[PDB]
Amino acid sequence: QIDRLITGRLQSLQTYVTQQLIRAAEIRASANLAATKMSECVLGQSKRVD
Amino acid sequence: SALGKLQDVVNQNAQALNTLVKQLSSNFGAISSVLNDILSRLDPPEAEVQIDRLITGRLQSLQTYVTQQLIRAAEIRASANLAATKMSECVLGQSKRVD
Amino acid sequence: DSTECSNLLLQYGSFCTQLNRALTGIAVEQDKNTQEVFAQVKQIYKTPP
Amino acid sequence: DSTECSNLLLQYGSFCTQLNRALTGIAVEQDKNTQEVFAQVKQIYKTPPIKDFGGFNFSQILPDPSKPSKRSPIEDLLFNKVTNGLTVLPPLLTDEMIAQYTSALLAGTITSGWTFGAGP
Amino acid sequence: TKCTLKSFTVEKGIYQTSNFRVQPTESIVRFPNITNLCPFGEVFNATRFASVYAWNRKRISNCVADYSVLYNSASFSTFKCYGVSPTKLNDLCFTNVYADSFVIRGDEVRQIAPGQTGKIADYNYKLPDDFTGCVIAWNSNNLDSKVGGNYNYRYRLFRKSNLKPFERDISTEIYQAGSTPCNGVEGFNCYFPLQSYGFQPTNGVGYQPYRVVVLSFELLHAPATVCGPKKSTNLVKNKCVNFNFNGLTGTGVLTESNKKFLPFQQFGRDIADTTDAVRDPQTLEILDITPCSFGGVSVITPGTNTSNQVAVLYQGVNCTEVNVFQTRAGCLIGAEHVNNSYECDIPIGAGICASYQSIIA
Amino acid sequence: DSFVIRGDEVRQIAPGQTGKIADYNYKLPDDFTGCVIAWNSNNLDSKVG
Amino acid sequence: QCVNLTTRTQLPPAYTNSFTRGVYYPDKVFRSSVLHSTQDLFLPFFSNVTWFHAIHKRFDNPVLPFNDGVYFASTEKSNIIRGWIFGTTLDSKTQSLLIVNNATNVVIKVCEFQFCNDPFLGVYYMESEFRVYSSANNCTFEYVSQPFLNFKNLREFVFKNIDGYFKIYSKHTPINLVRDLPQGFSALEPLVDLPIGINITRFQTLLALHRSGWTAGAAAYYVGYLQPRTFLLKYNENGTITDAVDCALDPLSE
Ligand SMILES: *[C@@H]1O[C@H](CO)[C@@H](O[C@@H]2O[C@H](CO)[C@@H](O)[C@H](O)[C@H]2NC(C)=O)[C@H](O)[C@H]1NC(C)=O
Ligand SMILES: *[C@@H]1O[C@H](CO)[C@@H](O[C@@H]2O[C@H](CO)[C@@H](O)[C@H](O)[C@H]2NC(C)=O)[C@H](O)[C@H]1NC(C)=O
Ligand SMILES: *[C@@H]1O[C@H](CO)[C@@H](O)[C@H](O)[C@H]1NC(C)=O
Ligand SMILES: *[C@@H]1O[C@H](CO)[C@@H](O)[C@H](O)[C@H]1NC(C)=O
Ligand SMILES: *[C@@H]1O[C@H](CO)[C@@H](O)[C@H](O)[C@H]1NC(C)=O
Ligand SMILES: *[C@@H]1O[C@H](CO)[C@@H](O)[C@H](O)[C@H]1NC(C)=O
Ligand SMILES: *[C@@H]1O[C@H](CO)[C@@H](O)[C@H](O)[C@H]1NC(C)=O
Ligand SMILES: *[C@@H]1O[C@H](CO)[C@@H](O)[C@H](O)[C@H]1NC(C)=O
Ligand SMILES: *[C@@H]1O[C@H](CO)[C@@H](O)[C@H](O)[C@H]1NC(C)=O
Repeated sequence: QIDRLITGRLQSLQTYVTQQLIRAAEIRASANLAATKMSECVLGQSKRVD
Repeated sequence: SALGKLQDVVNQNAQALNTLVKQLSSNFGAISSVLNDILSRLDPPEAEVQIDRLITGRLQSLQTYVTQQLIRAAEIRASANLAATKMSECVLGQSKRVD
Repeated sequence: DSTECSNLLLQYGSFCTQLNRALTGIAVEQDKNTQEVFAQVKQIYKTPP
Repeated sequence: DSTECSNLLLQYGSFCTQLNRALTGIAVEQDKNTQEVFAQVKQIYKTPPIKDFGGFNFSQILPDPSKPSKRSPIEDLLFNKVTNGLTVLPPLLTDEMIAQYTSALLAGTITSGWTFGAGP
Repeated sequence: TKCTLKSFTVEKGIYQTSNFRVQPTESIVRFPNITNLCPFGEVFNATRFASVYAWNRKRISNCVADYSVLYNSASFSTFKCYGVSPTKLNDLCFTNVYADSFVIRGDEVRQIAPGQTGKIADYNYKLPDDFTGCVIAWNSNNLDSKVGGNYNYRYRLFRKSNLKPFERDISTEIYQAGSTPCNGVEGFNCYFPLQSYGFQPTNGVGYQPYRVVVLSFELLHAPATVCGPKKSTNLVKNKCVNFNFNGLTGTGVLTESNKKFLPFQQFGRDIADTTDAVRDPQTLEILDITPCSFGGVSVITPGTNTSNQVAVLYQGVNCTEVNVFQTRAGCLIGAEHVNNSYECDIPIGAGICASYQSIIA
Repeated sequence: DSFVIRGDEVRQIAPGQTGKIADYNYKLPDDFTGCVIAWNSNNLDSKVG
Repeated sequence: QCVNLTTRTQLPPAYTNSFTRGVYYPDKVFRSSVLHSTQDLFLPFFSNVTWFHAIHKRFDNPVLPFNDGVYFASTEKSNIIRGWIFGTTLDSKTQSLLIVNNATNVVIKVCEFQFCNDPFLGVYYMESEFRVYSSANNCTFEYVSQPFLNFKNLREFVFKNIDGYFKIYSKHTPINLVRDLPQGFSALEPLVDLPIGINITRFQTLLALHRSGWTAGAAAYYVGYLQPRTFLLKYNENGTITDAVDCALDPLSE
């Protein structure tokens, strides 16, 4: 019974860590975009449209 | 620590391979982690259960390894796309983009 | 706090180490993201009075 | 090599095919990344034998003829400073060919500026 | 390739199709040298044997017991084993061996067995029903019989109750068969329980002296140390064989090693805790265990519209373990190597590409 | 499949059993489907001699 | 034959630092240029190790517990220490282990010895005195082997009893330190594995008298107790353990 609880909770934790990694990748991409906007829009004038 | 990014990628890949190889030593709740020991020590009705436990544990480990490999592949692909953009805009031309 | 559960959990190997390492990587990644976005100047400028 | 284990493994279906396909996709993706980054010129440019660039010295970045690897001193330093069914596939582009691509890019950007990136 | 891709038409390129493994050819079973034999000379070849009432019990421990020497001897008349077979005695291992030695008559050999009834079983030597071991008996009319009569062997003739298993009774107290007290003197209804055997060389085979050695094998929770001789197959090198060294088994190619082991160390492990070095137990030499050459099998082909010719790439496998061309990526079979350089059409790896013009690499 | 066995041997007519008639008289596979039927026949399949 | 020793001088036993001693090879596996983490019965670094003396009049033969395992260190010259006694009750009721090293060979016997209160060996100024046990009735294991053995010699032994196996680990070190344990690292090689299979909870040190009453030769020994813990061992290119880290000693080593 403890083995069943362990495998269920471990599967839940692996699912949580995997989705957190995917969201971390998305947030990292957004942060890289934000750093690019900080460098190019605030610290200089950008000729890139929109 | 100048070349930390490449060494970080090499260390992560080597550590993932080492973890995947190391996971074979775990029995995952079976009596032993060695398939030969189970096949030579038990009858097939219970050896089937022990082998099934080893198979599900190793399959979970391999799927986990493939999942982080895919996530790292996405990160490296993003870095490579950025590197290609820098090669096109900084080396093959002069860039007006700040920083 | 169950010792029997931890003893059974040790049979599965280093899954917990992998999960902790992944979460630690995410946690340092957030600080790295904030450092890249906001810490782009090494001089703290002030406006005139 | 256990036959019984493989027979029991067949009950779970095409998991192995999925994992192999994902790894194959990653492996081809790495080669695609290397092609995208380094193989951006279709002409292998070379520097003139006389290094008269108006006082500019490029010895540390141009390939060294003395070295068998045909790498630059900076590239040589960079290469020196980086140290059960598993197989490692070799990269499609070897280190000397990648160095050759960098040498071609350096020769193009030194002798021609940005013109080679936009045409002849 | 058509079966793998589930299509009758295959486009131009390289496709991973199979896995190539080298099959094991021989089995190498090397265990330690068969030294330090158990002292069986002092039990079987003893100059004198004990009486059945005072049977000798010699305990055998920490050595190698070779049972094939005893089994293949022609000098033994009875070699009846109870609870175990003689064939697997030379393989199995036991914690201790009890060697009980005595002399009985020819007709009394049958009584040395579980569940038997007689003077010897009840009053002299009793075996348990759940007995594991062997009863070995042989005729000794040449040694234990003299012309005058050999009376150097006594047995217990009367006791009030039967003996317990593995019990020795050496008491010389007068047996009381009657209500009257014996008072220590052998008179009427009171007999001395130990009686001598009459052994003459002219007696019949049912009355001739027989030396009996009973080996008792027991397993206790302690680690078993009396093991049989472990037969060693000759060592074969440079081939993918199944090795079993001192109970450590696996499959690999055994080659010579330059690693200098310390004298107490036997096996070798890498960073990933896999056995890659070993010491041969028979001859103290170091052998490297290289895993057998396994690799992917990829099929390089152009489109089926163009041609049906194919080439095969064995990834990470040298050409000598399988139009042969050796690449860093692996062995390529079916494509001719040219010295001219062209653009990459089908990627092979390590700077090598393939094309169709026959298939060239 | 009809036969006559002992009273204690009815447990051995089953998948995955270790036994004597299981090995040398009648063996069932591990993936056996069906039903085993056993009933006492002392009134019919026995004699006083 | 047993003899009471009534000329002892009363003194409390001393204590000292273990430093980085007591590390033994955990297994029979060759490892080269690697760092291996092992969880086993080890002696903690810089622990409090009990110190006993033999000097003239000190003769330290107390009754000590065995627990999970015992580390025995010996700063020895002129060969006074001769063996050890292992058991539970140290009499004929239970079965006990005898290890002795006389002038010729090393003898290990597992018998129900009726031990003396003060078991000892003797040197006359040749060995002609042996008073350890009065009887030996039931013997199960016998093993005769080669001789194992300012203070000039350092003897390290580790005694463990797991799964009916008595593991004895040994290391011999030439030293020139006068009174205490030298500070350094030396990995203990495995000496012997014995399938004795007996219960052991108590042990005794066997010494040798010098006769010319009796005189005790100059010797000192140290007793430490093993605890289950993790060590990180460093294997060099030649497969010899050259350094170790106690995983639970301090946060730096952790
Ligand atoms: C360009 O730079 C290189 C390297 O900085 C110069 O080579 C050096 O030349 C001096 C004197 O000839 C030597 O003492 C150094 O040891 C050389 N350095 C190396 C790394 O070899 C080179 O002279 C410079 N000028 C030209 C025209 O090439
Ligand atoms: C040496 O001294 C010990 C301890 O004083 C003696 O052991 C005692 O012997 C007496 C015999 O009269 C027993 O009644 C005690 O119970 C024993 N003590 C213990 C703790 O068991 C030992 O006998 C002495 N040796 C000799 C040879 O007399
Ligand atoms: C005992 O004697 C017989 C008869 O010569 C001989 O064949 C045998 O090898 C000897 N040893 C044993 C152990 O039986
Ligand atoms: C083992 O025995 C053989 C002869 O049978 C001998 O040549 C070899 O040296 C022995 N090896 C050891 C380690 O004693
Ligand atoms: C060792 O223990 C004794 C008493 O058990 C104590 O007095 C002494 O201070 C301890 N030494 C150390 C270094 O802990
Ligand atoms: C050492 O002990 C063994 C075994 O008891 C004995 O055979 C040997 O003679 C002894 N040697 C001396 C010098 O007492
Ligand atoms: C131990 O010895 C006593 C007398 O010496 C004996 O009665 C007893 O049976 C023996 N026990 C074993 C297990 O040998
Ligand atoms: C060993 O002896 C101790 C003390 O006599 C006892 O408490 C323990 O249960 C014994 N263990 C075994 C396995 O006999
Ligand atoms: C290892 O052994 C070699 C000789 O085989 C020796 O030259 C070297 O110094 C040794 N290394 C160490 C650390 O002892």
